[PDB]
Formats: sequence, structure tokens, C-alpha cells
Amino acid sequence: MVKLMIIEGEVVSGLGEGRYFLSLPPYKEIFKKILGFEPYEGTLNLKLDREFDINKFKYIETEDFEFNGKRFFGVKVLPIKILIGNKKIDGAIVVPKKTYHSSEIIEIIAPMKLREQFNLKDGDVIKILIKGDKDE
Repeated sequence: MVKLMIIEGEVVSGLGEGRYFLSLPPYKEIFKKILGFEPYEGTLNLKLDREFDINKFKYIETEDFEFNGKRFFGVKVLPIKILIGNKKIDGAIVVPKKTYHSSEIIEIIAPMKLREQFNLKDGDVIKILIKGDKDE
């Protein structure tokens, strides 16, 4: 048996608050290992009406690593399925390994920029599907 959950999120603007590089090699390598593909250089930021914590579902964690003599911090990643209109595309949610409290904001990565492919504007609503399991 498997436990499934569905949550709704609205398109919100957010990019300057997050500061990292995707074009460099090591980011594409670690993403393709966890997801099996290299995500595009961008994010989809959704605001939810409910708090979210990746430690309530089964995610994959990656340890602290170094590249070109610089230290980068470990991160947690969990696959998702993104439903917009009548189409479903594979995506994933990304959050740093270090977390203090829980929030209602999640950032997603995808194979391509969803905002262009679906002509989506800020305020529009899309549905996210999360897979999980219960020991019972």
C-alpha cells in the first residue's frame, strides 16, 4: 500500500532571495544522480496554505562536498509530479540540509521553464502531487 497527498500552490515571484549557480558542472551532476536528468537554470516558486517539511516524506540527502577548492553545503532533494491543466511533467523540490523552522514556501526545479510552456502568469494556481508511504 502507498500513501498519496495533494496540495495546491499559487505562482509567486522569488529569485533574488535565492543565490546559487546551476550552469557549473557539479550542480548538474548531483541533480542528474537524484532525478536522472539535468534541470534547467531556473525555479518555480509556489506559496501554499499549509506548512511543508521534507523530513515527513522519504527524500535523498547528499553530504557536504568540495569543488575547485571551495566548500559547498549538503542539500536534501525529493522527486514530485507537477500537474498543470491536463498535462503532467516530472519535477523536484530542493531545500538546504540545515533547517531551523517550517514555512509555507517551496521552490521546485523542472526539465524546462513551466511558465513559458504553459503561458502562466503570477497568481495562477497549479496542483502538486507527492508520493509517500505509511508503516501502519
